[PDB]
Amino acid sequence: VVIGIVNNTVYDPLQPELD
Amino acid sequence: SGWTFGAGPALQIPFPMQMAYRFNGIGVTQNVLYENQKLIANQFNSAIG
Ligand SMILES: *[C@@H]1O[C@H](CO)[C@@H](O)[C@H](O)[C@H]1NC(C)=O
Ligand SMILES: *[C@@H]1O[C@H](CO)[C@@H](O)[C@H](O)[C@H]1NC(C)=O
Repeated sequence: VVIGIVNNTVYDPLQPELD
Repeated sequence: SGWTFGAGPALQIPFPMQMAYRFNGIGVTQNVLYENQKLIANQFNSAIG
């Protein structure tokens, strides 16, 4: 429903620490 | 520019993002405007008419 949105990646403060 | 033209140098900013700013300034989250943008636009146009 959001117009003008672009695809990108977000960081997670839990995945690198758990893995 | 929004409100920056009255407090210093003018800064360009899209009008939907300015509306999201003004909605977040009163307590309403920006998602209701970023999702139901067409409805708000139609209501504003009907009010102006
Ligand atoms: C971006 O601007 C162009 C030119 O005004 C317009 O044709 C297009 O619909 C705009 N796109 C969005 C997502 O507002
Ligand atoms: C974003 O990703 C989806 C799925 O990969 C794709 O359908 C869409 O065209 C992409 N949009 C952009 C901004 O490139």
